[PDB]
Amino acid sequence: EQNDVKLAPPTDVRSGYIRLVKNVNYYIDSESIWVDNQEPQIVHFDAVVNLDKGLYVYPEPKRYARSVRQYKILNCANYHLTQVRTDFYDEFWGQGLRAAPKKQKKHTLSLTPDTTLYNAAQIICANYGEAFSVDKKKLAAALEHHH
Ligand SMILES: [Cl-]
Repeated sequence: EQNDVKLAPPTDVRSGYIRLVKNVNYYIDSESIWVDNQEPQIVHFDAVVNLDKGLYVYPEPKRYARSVRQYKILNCANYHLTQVRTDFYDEFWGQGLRAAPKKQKKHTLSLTPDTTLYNAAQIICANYGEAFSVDKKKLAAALEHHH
């Protein structure tokens, strides 16, 4: 029975992180974006959640996470998004000491016009489609201008 810690997730955005959804502390880590030259159209990236409350997910019963890092793979051909791994971090922005549930299950899904990340994914793939590389500066401005 741990007490419930309320956090002050920073409203200031750390450089390199791009807000994915309007007024939500959910970001794409721009340094994570990668596409293999043998599998074009498949974008690998990490999404990062800054928490409002601490998550007690460490061996040490009193330590809590402040953020979540989710490794994902977006297929711009079919708009299938695969969730590969979820890790918990004790600092904001998916940094610091990590804790993870052991041996995790990958899970794919199809982004429909009524899906959450459909808007973001559409912006990511459109940006990627112009050069078969992501322009991080254009992506930030695209996601910012949409919001
Ligand atoms: Cl910064």
